[PDB]
Order: sequence, then C-alpha cells, then structure tokens
Amino acid sequence: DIQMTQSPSSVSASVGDRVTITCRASQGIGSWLAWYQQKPGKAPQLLIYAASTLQSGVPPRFSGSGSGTDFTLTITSLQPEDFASYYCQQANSVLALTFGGGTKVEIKRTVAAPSVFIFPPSDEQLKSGTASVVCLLNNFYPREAKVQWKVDNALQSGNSQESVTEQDSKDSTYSLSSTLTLSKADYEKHKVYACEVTHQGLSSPVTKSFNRGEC
Amino acid sequence: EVQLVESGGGLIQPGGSLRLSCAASGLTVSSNYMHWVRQAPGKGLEWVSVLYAGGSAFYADSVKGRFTISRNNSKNTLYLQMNSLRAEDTAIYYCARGLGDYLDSWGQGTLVTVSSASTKGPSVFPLAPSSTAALGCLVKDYFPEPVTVSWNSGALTSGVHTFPAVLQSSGLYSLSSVVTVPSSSLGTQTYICNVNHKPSNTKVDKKVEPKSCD
Amino acid sequence: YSVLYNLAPFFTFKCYGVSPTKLNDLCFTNVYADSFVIRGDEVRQIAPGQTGNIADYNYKLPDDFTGCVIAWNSNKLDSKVSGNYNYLYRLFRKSNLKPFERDISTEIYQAGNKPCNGVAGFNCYFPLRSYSFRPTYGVGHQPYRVVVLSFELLHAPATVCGPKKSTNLVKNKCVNFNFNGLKGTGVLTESNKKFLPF
Amino acid sequence: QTGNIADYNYKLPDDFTGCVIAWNSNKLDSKVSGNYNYLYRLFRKSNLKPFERDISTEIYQAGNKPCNGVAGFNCYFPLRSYSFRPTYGVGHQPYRVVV
Ligand SMILES: *[C@@H]1O[C@H](CO)[C@@H](O)[C@H](O)[C@H]1NC(C)=O
Ligand SMILES: *[C@@H]1O[C@H](CO)[C@@H](O)[C@H](O)[C@H]1NC(C)=O
Repeated sequence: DIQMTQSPSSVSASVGDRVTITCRASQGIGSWLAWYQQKPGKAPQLLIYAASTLQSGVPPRFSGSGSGTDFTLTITSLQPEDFASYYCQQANSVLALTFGGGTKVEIKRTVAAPSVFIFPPSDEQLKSGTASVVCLLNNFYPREAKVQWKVDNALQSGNSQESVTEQDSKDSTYSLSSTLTLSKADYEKHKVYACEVTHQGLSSPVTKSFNRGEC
Repeated sequence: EVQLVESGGGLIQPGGSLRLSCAASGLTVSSNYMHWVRQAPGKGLEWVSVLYAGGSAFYADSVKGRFTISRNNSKNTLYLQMNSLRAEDTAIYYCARGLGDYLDSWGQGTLVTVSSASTKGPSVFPLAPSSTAALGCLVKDYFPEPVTVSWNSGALTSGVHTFPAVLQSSGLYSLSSVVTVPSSSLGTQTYICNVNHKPSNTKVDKKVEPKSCD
Repeated sequence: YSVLYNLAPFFTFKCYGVSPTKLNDLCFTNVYADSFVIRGDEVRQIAPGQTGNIADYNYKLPDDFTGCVIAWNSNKLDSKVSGNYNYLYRLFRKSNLKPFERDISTEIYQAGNKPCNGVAGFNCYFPLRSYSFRPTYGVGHQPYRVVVLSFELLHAPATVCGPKKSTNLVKNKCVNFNFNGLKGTGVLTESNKKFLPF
Repeated sequence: QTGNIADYNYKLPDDFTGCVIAWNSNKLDSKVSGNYNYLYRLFRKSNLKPFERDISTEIYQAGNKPCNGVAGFNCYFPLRSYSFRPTYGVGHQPYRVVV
C-alpha cells in the first residue's frame, strides 16, 4: 500500500526551456532518492546514486533533492536525448519497493498544423461483420488533438479509442489515430461519417467527411 | 567491460515449466545482490524477487511465492523456476543487480509471455486514400505482441508511422500503420505493406490503391 | 523490575518465550544486555526465523532464545538538522554467521572476479554506511534505542530473584512465616542465647 | 497447570474428569494475512476460576490514573489478537481444542 502517483502526467518543453517533474510519497521516507530514465526499445538507465551525488556516466546538469515527503527533479541545459519516461524510487529500507506512474516529456514542433485524413472501411472488413472508421492525424503539436466524431451530424461518445506514437528522432512529430468501431448492422443505418479536428495551428476546426455508398 | 545477457525466453503455455539463465561478466553472483523487475505493457516497472546471502528470499505481497531461486557458484549464473502462470504474468523481464537499496546495472532483457488464449493470425484491411495523400494498412484481431510493419520490404521508410498496439474490449490487439505520400505518385508507384509475426507464422501482403466513389 | 513504568510513549513488551507475568518469581542466574539502535520501520525485524537486511547481517536471534526486547522513541536526542554520522552499519558480507558474536573487521568487500586489493574501485565498495537521520522525517524513520534482554535458565547458581518477602514483620503473634524457603508457624520471641554469626 | 491461559483464561480443577481433544486447523482456520477473529486475554485483576468465561472489556489499570475506558499511562488492553498463519511454525499454528 505504497500509493504513489506522479503528477503531472505529461509535459512539453524544448531546448532552453524550463521543465521539472515532482514525485511525492504518501508516507515519510528519509533522504534517500533515485531517478531513472526509461526509453522504449532498450533497458532504462540510472541517473543518481545518493541524494545529491550523481553517477559517473550521466550529465552533471541533472538537479534534484529533497528532505520531506516531496521530491522533485529538473534539468539545467535540456538536450534532445533526454526525452524519456521519468520514475522515482526513494527507499523502503527492507526491500526497496517504491515507484510511481511515470511522466513522459516531448519537444515542440513549432505548433504545426495537423494533417487530417479519413479512412473508409474496406470491403473485406465489411464481409466479416465489423466496420472500422479511422481518422488520421499527423505532423501536429501539442497534444490537444480533438477527434470529436460526427455521425449523421450527431454527437458520438464512448465508441472510439485513441493511440499516440512516440516522438520521431528526425523531425520530432506526433501521430494520433482513432478507430471508430461499430457493428455491421449499425454501419448502414447511418449515411454521413465525419471527424473534426480542433487545433492551435488551425484558425477554424477542420472536418473530413466521407459518405457510405455516396460518391 | 560489464554486460548482462538473458536467454531462454519465448512463448509458453500457462502452467508450464521453464528455467531462466543470467550470467554476470566479471562479477560473482554468490556475493552481490540480484534483483528481478517486470514491466507489463501499458504500465510501469514492478519488482519481482530478490536474493539474500543464502537460505532466505523475499517475494511480492500479491504473489504466493511461485518463484524459487537456485544459484550455482561454479557456472556463475542464476536459475529461476516458473510455476503457476497466469494471464497477468505476461511481462518483460530484466536481469538486475542491486546494492544499498539502489539499482545500477541492468541487462538487455528477456521476454516471457503467458498466452491463455490461442495465437491467431492478423487480419489486414487496406486503407484506400480518398481523392499530399495519406494511405496505410489496418491490422486488427491479432495476438500476442509484437508485430513489425514494413513498407515495400523496407524500401519505404520516410513518413512511416507505426502506431502502438491498443487493447480492445474483446481482449485482442489492434494496430495501424500509415505513410504520407505526395499525390503525384499515387498512380505510378504501387505500395505494399508487410504484416508478419512469428507467433502466427502468417505472411500477408496487401496492396493499397485509390479507387473511385467509396 | 518494578521501575518498568517510566515513559508515556513506552512500547509494549512482545516478549519471546517468557511471559511477563512470571518474571518475578522465576530466577535467572545470568542476564545479558545487548543495546543497539534500529530504525523505526524495521522494529519487527528482531525475531527468530525472520530475515532481512539487518537480521542475518548484524544480530541474529536463535530459535531457542529466551528473554525479551523493548524499544522507545528518542527522536529528540540522536537527531540533528545537519545530520548524524557517528552511527555506522555493515551492509556487505559474504554470508550469515552464528548468533551471539561481535564483528569488528571492516575489510574491503569482494564482488567481482578481479580482486581490488584494498583499492576502492569498480566491483568493490565500502560496506560500512552511516545512519542518515533528520528531525523532519516521517513516523517510520525515527532513531529508536533498543536493548535486547536475554536470560539463562538452569546453568549456574541463581542469585537474581524478585522480591518475595512480604515487606513486613510479625512480633508477638504466630504466623506462617517463610524464611528463605522453609515454612513454619510460631511466635517470634526474643532469645537470651548468644548466636554465632554464621 | 500455570501459564498465560492456565491462569487468566481457562483453568482445570484437580478433580476434573474428562478428555482433551486437539487437532491441527492450519489448513482451514489460518489466513494469508493473519486470522484476527480469535483473540486471547493477557491482563486480569485476579486469577480466573475454572469453567468461567471472562467477557469484560474493561481496561486493566496498573497505576492510580483512571483509564477512562481507553489505554494510556499504566493502562493496557487485556485483549490481544492471535497470529494464526499457515507459513509459520507450530507456535503460530492454530489448534482446535475441545474439552
Ligand atoms: C553461656 O552463655 C551465657 C550467656 O549467653 C553466659 O552467661 C554463660 O557464662 C556462658 N557459659 C559459660 C560456661 O561461660
Ligand atoms: C468476581 O468479581 C469480584 C468483584 O465483584 C472480584 O473481586 C473477583 O475476583 C471475581 N472473581 C474472580 C474469580 O476473578
């Protein structure tokens, strides 16, 4: 019953910007503290060993310390290679069992306008009895990507799931796709299926509309 | 100068028996402390088991002591015994060492996947680009992880974005892959997506081309 | 043992093998006291069978152990804002040892195949670390002064016994007196005879 | 007999006639987190008579300060919980005793 949760869930910052992450404990733990950098595709690497002393093979600019139940970590001179998940493990004195949810940091893309595309379901999938409608969003920033669906000019809720990729290493972009899953019998009941996207880079919301059967 | 390697992982039925191996390069396993950590997809890392000097070991509170630790000092390696596998046990395994309630060096990692449900092939559905352009392929109803999607047998790499797998309400994974192509090459270049993963041993090739009306 | 009540935050007995009701009448020929400091979040570590970071490395309690253990809060004595570094604990060792022994040797730990030969380098660290304590810690990180009490039953002539002598005397009345074990009834009367000191 | 239970919980007279039955209940009455449903008494003002049940919840008073129904200075709770667990030895193993 450690009951630790890392807040905030996600932040966005770039080179020369100010960013920090705070990890707190529900119960009083001593001066012991540690931080880990978890990136996909390989094992995570450590940051520090003691409360203030760093590791031999880590940048010297990582800063983080605390005395009470609240701890924080921040970076002095941000680099593009330090964008991974952050985790905290202070102490347990018996088995070292303490961790939080985690926090992922992303770098800006000058608030790029999203590229909105709509994918109609294939005829092969319609034979199986399931219709999937996918609204594609690409080359956008920040996370405020609305995929608010409009079926026959009516509101839809609790029928689509969103997936976000990791940031690219070349151009540092986002990628979001939401799939609208419905039964075959409900697919031909309606005619108009559309998804609208609201973004900071767009002055007005952009809606991509396709019709079932209608050219 | 120090590197940790893991072996023995792979697909296994629930309730099976398997022994893991982890050899330390330049380190004696009979002296230092070793730690085991797991990380199921969708959530963070979680400690598994720890070994003391000898005759004592502590496990997780949720589990009922289903891992037994056996260490041989002659081979300088470690052995673990799988017992009473469940659906929640499907996670990545990292070989770790610890000192002073701190972790310094971790291995590359091995995968252990418990499949209560049988392995099924992936269903590929094309995503025809309607009249730059966006096109891709849809992978639905596949299990278990992972799958690798390549375009034109790896020739097409610019603009390819493989979306992470999501868990549906039926317990099956769904994945999408798209690529941004200018509209001037829609009718001149044929684009194919490769969907294949070794758990199912199914090789599916799909062609994506635009078409009139729907 | 009648001075047992001195502190309001006094912790319970949790005696192992000897009930606190019968400690007064039972006699122990030898009493051994072992005092050392333990953090507040492993106060239950001192028990036979139970292992941990300190149970099998600094003080092991045998299964056939008699006596009791006690603890109390002392967070306002051995704590400072700067930090206390006088107390040291051992962390790295080859294996567990026999109970009831003291270890003084603090040689360099061997963890890798290549020996370090007393040089603090890779695969070898100092096993002796300090108790970092602050007065702003939580309810599980206070320095607790703990003393371990053990006895020996049937091993030597016994001298340590509780007070059972009724705390008063009788003159000019026949009572069932108990003079160091013998029970008799009679009136205690002054005698004119001369008695040798032995 | 003299003990924690033989003095304050259950006594058997010298002229008692009958049998004592014991069985291991570690496979049934034990709990992984500990069975606290069964409790025992450790503090009483005087020795308990045989074939007598003590159901008083009064706080035992050692000093002159009145406990006022709660524990504190020279005041302790006579009722204590058992430590019945299946992963421990005979001492923590519950036994079904019928007299
Ligand atoms: C014996 O002791 C008494 C006093 O206790 C004394 O008066 C008497 O003289 C003693 N007997 C002899 C033979 O000295
Ligand atoms: C019965 O109650 C009285 C007080 O009313 C008490 O003095 C006595 O000790 C009790 N009997 C036993 C066996 O404890």
